[PDB]
Amino acid sequence: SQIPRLSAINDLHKIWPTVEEHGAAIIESFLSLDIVRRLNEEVDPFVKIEPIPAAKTKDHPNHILSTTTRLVNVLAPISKAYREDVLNSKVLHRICSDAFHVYGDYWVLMGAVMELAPSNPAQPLHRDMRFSHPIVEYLKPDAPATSINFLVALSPFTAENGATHVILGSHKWQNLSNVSMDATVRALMNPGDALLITDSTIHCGGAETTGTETRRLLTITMGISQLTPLESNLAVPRPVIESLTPLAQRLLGWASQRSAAPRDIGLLTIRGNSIEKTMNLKAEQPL
Amino acid sequence: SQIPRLSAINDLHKIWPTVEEHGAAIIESFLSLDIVRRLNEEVDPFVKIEPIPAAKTKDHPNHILSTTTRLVNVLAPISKAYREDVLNSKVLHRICSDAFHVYGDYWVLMGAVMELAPSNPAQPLHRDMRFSHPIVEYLKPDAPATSINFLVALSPFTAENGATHVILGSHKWQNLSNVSMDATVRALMNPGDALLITDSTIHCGGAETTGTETRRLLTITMGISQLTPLESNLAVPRPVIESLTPLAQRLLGWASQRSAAPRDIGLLTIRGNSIEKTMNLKAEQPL
Ligand SMILES: COc1ccc(/C=C2/C(=O)Nc3ccccc3C(=O)N2C)cc1
Ligand SMILES: COc1ccc(/C=C2/C(=O)Nc3ccccc3C(=O)N2C)cc1
Ligand SMILES: [Br-]
Ligand SMILES: [Br-]
Ligand SMILES: [Br-]
Ligand SMILES: [Br-]
Ligand code: NI
Ligand code: NI
Repeated sequence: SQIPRLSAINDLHKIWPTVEEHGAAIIESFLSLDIVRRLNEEVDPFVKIEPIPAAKTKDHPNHILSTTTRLVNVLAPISKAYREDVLNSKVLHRICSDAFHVYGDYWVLMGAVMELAPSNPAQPLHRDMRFSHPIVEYLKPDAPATSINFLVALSPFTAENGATHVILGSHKWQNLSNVSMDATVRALMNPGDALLITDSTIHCGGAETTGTETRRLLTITMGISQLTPLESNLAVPRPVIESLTPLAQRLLGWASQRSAAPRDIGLLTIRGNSIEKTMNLKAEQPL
Repeated sequence: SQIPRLSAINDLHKIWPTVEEHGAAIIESFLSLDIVRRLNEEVDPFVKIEPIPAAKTKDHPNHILSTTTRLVNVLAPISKAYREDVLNSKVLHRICSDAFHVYGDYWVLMGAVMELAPSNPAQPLHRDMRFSHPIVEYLKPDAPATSINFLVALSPFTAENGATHVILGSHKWQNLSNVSMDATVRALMNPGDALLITDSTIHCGGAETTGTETRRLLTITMGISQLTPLESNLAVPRPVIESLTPLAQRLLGWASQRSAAPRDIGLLTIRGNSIEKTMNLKAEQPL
């Protein structure tokens, strides 16, 4: 049985309940082709200048990604398309509030463009967050997902060019003795489609087998405001931050956050006041 | 059997193992009387101007604390004693690395001075973090503590003036049917002494019964860098931040963080580089 495919528009209310049951769902046209084009254009140069993931110049090397793989994060100051269109996506926010209502507010743990070179091997079958958030492994088996991953196609995803593998129902697995590529199904997607998985879904990047095709994806890990993001926006110029919506500002950690606790005392507060109130942080000021 | 009392100096290695077994330990002379005096002096005015915890002017009201209670957090820009002496405490850092080695880096979830007025009632018996981090309630019963609380006496703690109550062994309790003030013992302390509890230790602020005494404490919640702090240092002037040690800077979230994962990819990074490297953040520049 294949990965369930849903309309971003007409099947909006069905998307999270589908992921909660099956551990994966394809969101058809998650981003318009216009947004994909503008996103591809803005990140293109930064992909090319990006050193190898485990560069000796880096003080936080990624020793896991293929040496041919390029990951570009902190996209806000690079991409008008990302910081305006993607951060304000009505579909992403309905899904996130559906997923995270039991915990409270959510924000971006990481928004990264990844480019995978021709002949990039398949990743080992894995769950995300194990190289950054050891805490996640100490949660009760039945604990609701504290993070989810929108794997957005920025180029075609085919079995040939290394489309994502998922094991359906694997997000509910405690015994991992049946973990095999034999058990996987593929995420076949056009640019703008998104594969949505949880932090518990067993999955892997597919093997690039054409030897010619470059695969690119926008990976948006959304998580509860109680978990620390992989990436920082602390160094993003204040002018760029003050050009965003209040919603987009909160997702980048440039606002206080709230838990779902009946009498919440809040996160990232300043003597009972919010970041945005204290600093007199403006919003929607065109640069 | 009473709360175990240990020397900050000669019993350093014994402190965390004592808390892990009993759920509480008194650290005698955790801060020198000089540091307490300088801390009391610097915060004094900010305590007096602090509105009631649930002020209608506040966008993050605390509806839990007594209306007579005053809490002052984000202490770094207020107190030279706090940002230099307390944030660099050799005893606090040995205890925190002992406690949190399984998770990775740790930082300040909140450093607050609390002043409790004459005739302040005893708090209900509780565990901390339940009004800010719902996630903590979904951790496995045996999961190591993700946060700990140094309750430092800034004035004398007596049974008369509302010294802290703790139930010893209560940090290992799953069944809460025996939770009663009958089961508690008191934290009798001179200024500079600290009661160290975990996020699981059942405890409460004592009742002020003299009708004359004002009790004050410095509460330092230390937690793994994977959990979001209650308070923000985002609005702290860069000159003040650049006057701290690199260690103190990390504790305030003005640096990238690392997990204990063998091939850690890190937290609050910028395209494989740290906050401090990217921003060229200086340290120990006297204002
Ligand atoms: C070649 O095999 C791999 C490579 C990566 C992972 C998984 C991760 C991870 O857990 N988190 C993220 C989340 C978003 C984007 C990237 C990553 C990432 O870098 N790693 C290391 C697994 C297997
Ligand atoms: C009158 O009864 C109470 C009042 C407070 C708590 C507990 C908390 C809490 O969970 N976290 C902290 C941590 C440090 C300092 C203060 C607080 C705080 O404000 N609350 C609400 C319990 C019982
Ligand atoms: Br890879
Ligand atoms: Br992938
Ligand atoms: Br109180
Ligand atoms: Br107390
Ligand atoms: Ni993955
Ligand atoms: Ni408490």
